[PDB]
Amino acid sequence: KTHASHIINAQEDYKHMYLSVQPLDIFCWGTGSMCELGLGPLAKNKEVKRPRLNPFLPRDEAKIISFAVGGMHTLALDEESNVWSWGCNDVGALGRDTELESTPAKIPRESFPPLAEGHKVVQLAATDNMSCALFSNGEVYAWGTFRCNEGILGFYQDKIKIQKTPWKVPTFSKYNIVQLAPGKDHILFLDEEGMVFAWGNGQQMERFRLKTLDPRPFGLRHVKYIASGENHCFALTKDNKLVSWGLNQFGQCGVSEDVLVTKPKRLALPDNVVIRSIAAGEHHSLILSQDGDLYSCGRLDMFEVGIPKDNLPEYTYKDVHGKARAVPLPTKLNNVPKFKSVAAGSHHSVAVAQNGIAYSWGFGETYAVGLGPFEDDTEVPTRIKNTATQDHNIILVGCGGQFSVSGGVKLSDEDAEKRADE
Amino acid sequence: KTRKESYAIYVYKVLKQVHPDTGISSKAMSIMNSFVNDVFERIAGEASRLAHYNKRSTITSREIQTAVRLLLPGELAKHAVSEGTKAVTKYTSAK
Amino acid sequence: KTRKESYAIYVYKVLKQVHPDTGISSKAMSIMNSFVNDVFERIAGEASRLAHYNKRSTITSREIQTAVRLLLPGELAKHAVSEGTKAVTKYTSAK
Amino acid sequence: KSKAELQSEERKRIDELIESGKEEGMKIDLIDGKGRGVIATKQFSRGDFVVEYHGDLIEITDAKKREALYAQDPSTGCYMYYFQYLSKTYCVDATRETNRLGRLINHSKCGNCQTKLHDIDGVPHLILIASRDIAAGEELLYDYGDRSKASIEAFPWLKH
Amino acid sequence: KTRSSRAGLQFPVGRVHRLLRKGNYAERVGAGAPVYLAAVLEYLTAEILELAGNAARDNKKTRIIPRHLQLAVRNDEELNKLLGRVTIAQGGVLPNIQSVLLPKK
Amino acid sequence: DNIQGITKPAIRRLARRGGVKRISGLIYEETRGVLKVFLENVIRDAVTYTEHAKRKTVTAMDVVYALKRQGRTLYGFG
Amino acid sequence: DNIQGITKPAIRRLARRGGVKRISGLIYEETRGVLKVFLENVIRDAVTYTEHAKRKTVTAMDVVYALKRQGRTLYGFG
Amino acid sequence: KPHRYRPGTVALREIRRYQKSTELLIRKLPFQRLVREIAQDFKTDLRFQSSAVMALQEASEAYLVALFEDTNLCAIHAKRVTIMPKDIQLARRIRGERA
DNA sequence: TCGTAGACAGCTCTAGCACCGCTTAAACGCACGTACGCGCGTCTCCAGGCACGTGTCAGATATATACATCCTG
DNA sequence: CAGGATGTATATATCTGACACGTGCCTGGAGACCGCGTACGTGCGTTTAAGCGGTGCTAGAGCTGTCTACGA
DNA sequence: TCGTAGACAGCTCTAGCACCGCTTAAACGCACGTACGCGCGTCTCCAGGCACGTGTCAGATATATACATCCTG
DNA sequence: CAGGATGTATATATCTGACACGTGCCTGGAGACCGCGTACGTGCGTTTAAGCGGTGCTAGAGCTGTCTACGA
Repeated sequence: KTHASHIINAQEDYKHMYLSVQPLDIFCWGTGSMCELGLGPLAKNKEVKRPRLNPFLPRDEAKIISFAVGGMHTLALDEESNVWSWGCNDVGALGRDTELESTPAKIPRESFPPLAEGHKVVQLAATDNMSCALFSNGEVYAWGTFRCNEGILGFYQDKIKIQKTPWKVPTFSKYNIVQLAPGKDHILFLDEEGMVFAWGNGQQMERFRLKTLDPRPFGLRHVKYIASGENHCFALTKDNKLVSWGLNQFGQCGVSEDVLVTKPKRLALPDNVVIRSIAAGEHHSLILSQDGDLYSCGRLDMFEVGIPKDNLPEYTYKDVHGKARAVPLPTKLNNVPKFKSVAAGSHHSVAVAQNGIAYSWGFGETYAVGLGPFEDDTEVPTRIKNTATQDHNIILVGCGGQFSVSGGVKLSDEDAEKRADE
Repeated sequence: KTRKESYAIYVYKVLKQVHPDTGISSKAMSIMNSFVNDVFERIAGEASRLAHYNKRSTITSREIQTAVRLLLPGELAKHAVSEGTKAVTKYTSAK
Repeated sequence: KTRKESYAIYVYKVLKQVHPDTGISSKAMSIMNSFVNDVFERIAGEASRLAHYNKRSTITSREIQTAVRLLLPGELAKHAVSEGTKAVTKYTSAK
Repeated sequence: KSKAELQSEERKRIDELIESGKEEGMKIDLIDGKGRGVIATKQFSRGDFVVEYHGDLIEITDAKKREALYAQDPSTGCYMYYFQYLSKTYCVDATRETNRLGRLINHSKCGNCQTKLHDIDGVPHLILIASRDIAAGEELLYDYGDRSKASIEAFPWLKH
Repeated sequence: KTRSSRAGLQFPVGRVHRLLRKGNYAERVGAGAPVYLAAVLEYLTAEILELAGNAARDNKKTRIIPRHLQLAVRNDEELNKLLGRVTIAQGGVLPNIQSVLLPKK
Repeated sequence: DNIQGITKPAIRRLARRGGVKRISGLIYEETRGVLKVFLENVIRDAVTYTEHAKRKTVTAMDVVYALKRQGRTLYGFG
Repeated sequence: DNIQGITKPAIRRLARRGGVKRISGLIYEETRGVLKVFLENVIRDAVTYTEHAKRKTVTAMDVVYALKRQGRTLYGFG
Repeated sequence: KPHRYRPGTVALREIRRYQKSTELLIRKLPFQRLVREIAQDFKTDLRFQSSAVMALQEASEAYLVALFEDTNLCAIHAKRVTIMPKDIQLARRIRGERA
């Protein structure tokens, strides 16, 4: 038992930031042009200035426990469990045969045979056109096919290109893989030992003529959280380290006082802190503390960072003789609520407060923010409280390209009668 | 102690980009210097002669690549021919 | 008309000493220039490199012969090695 | 599917047919003024593999030799098939009487089968593929190739 | 400013511009000549390395042996030529046995 | 046709030039593939050598110097 | 003895290194003559290369550079 | 009948085995003799680096590996499985070491 | 003429040579038999690069499993 | 037709040393200008010596400063 | 900074390309059969060197000997 | 066992053109600093096109003078 005294991250230890207790009724937002919002074949059902709740996916008829955000891929896994699929089935992103592509349907149980052998899905992973499911037994499922830097189709190096049919992935690292890390075509698992593995491209270690898609490691030491955005990676060693190695075009790793990453460096934590969670996008990165105060860095051109003009940091990028360019320094601001967890996209930051209160600080021109008809960008966060989910206590936040996957359940007296405060 | 200007460091550095962990041997980490040796050499003479059999007393890129193409094998050539192109365009686009 | 400095004359002259009548061909009287070509060449580089792998920035006889020995085949080498020796001693003994 | 994926699937089906030696949807019948002829018992689509021209493989005169002895005895029919398999005359002499059907296929310039070289890891294999949709009952035919003046003088059916 | 910084290839392309001059390849040698060469050299150094990197992982754990390195160069049909007049030390043969050598019954 | 160009009474000719006692059946066009091969290997580097000086008319010395580099330096023209 | 030095379980060893299925009787010391030959060809030019710089201790790089010139450039040391 | 392996299987593994190792397959001390031997006929009273020494083995060791390799075809291509004397020679001519 | 590489006496010290008993791997010898051969450019500023020192993880190591594989009654 | 004797693929504890990264340093790089028959394989016993290191001796490679004859 | 090689438009003229009927050497086709595959640094002075022109002897040429050599009744 | 049909070694007349030597010229070099069986050979008839030259058209190699951007 040499491998026993070695594992430093557990499945249970990552249960907080994925699955929940009560079967929550889901929701949607933004322009789902690729039938991604999950509102049928209707052209009228595509547009959405503000929030909603699912007709084909009720809270008690589907039992939606675990979700999965993404650009043209929005899937889910119940406690049963199930394999709900709402995405652009072009690169095999649905994971089935199906328009019915915009009709949320559970993928059959015969597809994955660990559900026919005592096991359940820990989390649902969704890249730009990728899919994979870290099963509890140890083996990892798969689906879809990643879009390359040049721009072409590949699944498992050269033995598979488009993986529409969902299949298990073979042995990669003996220690069972704990969590996942989506974003871009850049899937980045984490072993039981703490061996930051990596499949797809991860372009922003380096190579040519394929043969890299299918692997595998390496880098890092013993990372507990692997937290991937689109073209920005995030890692943290069990020895309380903070790293981020990716395409730092607009300081998306926060390891540069000046405005790509060679070998992981990132964070300078003063005094003490514990990062509860983190997530990012193409030019918009964020990690939150255990106390409550946030710590995000990104660009300041698309309004990805929520710090509207007046609240502009000293260590921030500019143009030659123009407007503010970027914010590569962390900070959670002062005028900001008790954020519990987080979710991110291209530049549409769907946050989540301690009272379940939504606050969309990003580019809401395609109504990803979800604050009615307004073409401008959300320069700071936006307290959302409409007819459907004003009272309803929010659970699992989400974001993709032009979307923001809402959800939860209707609240009781314990909400209004306790949080009547104003 | 005369300074042995070995590709050791440089040979090591380019390893990291391709592969981070690890990883070499002493015998091989010499073998690398003799892959850098034979190329730097073989390349320079299909560069040198090129200049003589095209009458120009200065080895430009004009030659270096022409050899490079003429010296590297089929698919590899176009690759490094591309990577030169790149390092050619970046060298020109500097401050 | 750029002047083609061909060994033709010189190639002809050395024929006379060895054999007076006659006697060559056009195709061959080129073949001779390409025996003078490959030697003058091959010789210069085991001369050139010699200097590099014995660190001296000037090709003396020191090298030229060392190559000459190292480059010519067995009995022939000692012969031309002798004929050099000769043309070495006569060059020094001039006015 | 791409052009490469369809060619690989077409090659894997042709390799399995050459390995098994299956000659299904084909039966021998006595054609009027041609000795033995091959006729279809089932409908063969355009591009479908019919049957391999099976026999004894060998070099250039390594088939044109039993020629100089098979001219010494006229009864044994001309069943040699020469071909250029990668710069070198590689053939398949089917003079010996066997149960294979490719050697009994008759000649026609506008028939319903074309002869092609099918390589399988270095070893050449003459295969007969349907040029058009072959109807059930109709005779399988292919262009023999020998349009020479000496051969056409002895048997005039080679022309048509 | 380092020229290798500028052009963006690792293996010092000032040592290429300076090896060239006093290497006696020719009289003159343009700035790019070292550069394009440097990048010729490194697109090799790299294309080479990783073949080992993938292979050395495969057989061994992390670090490349010599007989790993050449265990690569034999197998890449392109390099197989490049390093077809060479003799990489400690290599040994990428194994093969003739068809008329293995068992038969 | 081109490869048909290297015709039997010439392969043979070329082969009797090394005392070939008898050419076998297949052996003949094998020479065409080879002579192709050899042609191929060569003309390419040579044209490539014409390229590196921008000649649309390919030189003889280009053929030669390339015929050298390959490894069988021919003498005469050059 | 020297040529006796290259001994049977080593010729063989060296020969199994190319999949030699069976070494015949005569074949063995033929390797000694060859390995002599090869040794011979080499050490000579090499020593000759030590000579042209006056070293009484023969360099490794001398072996190498000579091991190059011959035609089988070895890599590693050099 | 004690335990035994039919003639061929053993040395076939010898291939498996010897084709696996990067282990210079002919004794060092022995070659240093042969090494120093051919020295004499070159230049009497000489020294050589132990480093250098190895290479000399290395190459001719390697040289031999492939020239025995190439030699395998020489009898493979002669209706033979077992490599005799001529076989070794034939290869020398196709290399042009002699002819 | 004249800048300077080469000759060369002088000197530090790496590294090649001879030593030499000993555990033992390996070369050697031999009997049995069956697969197999064989016949039928220049002055100046300075940081990139290398020699030096130092800590440890990749890998050599070894007892110890389990495993694929070859072969006669 | 098949189960048991060989020895190869595989697993994991454990010490060792070379890979790898830090540092003062100094010079090179930067900047402005089918069948008879015997030969060779397989396996075990006898025996030679390779490999091991421990180490003292010093040849001779390597570096330096000086004088001066070589060659552009 | 600055000496100058390289870019480049401009221009002489060698030499490569397409033409095209015709004597005929040669590629092609085929029948017979037997040997053989196959299985059993710089300024200056100047003459050495090259492009050009011109006469003829080495050699290609061809009718015509004599000769060595291969093969069946 | 041997003399006669093939075609190669050999001899000598005879025209042709490339080898070879003279000349004005100009730049580079010198000077001072065993047996079944079929594949391929041999030889003669049919037939394709290579080789021949006669020659007009002009692509494009080769050379020159000028302006200027390259690299030591």
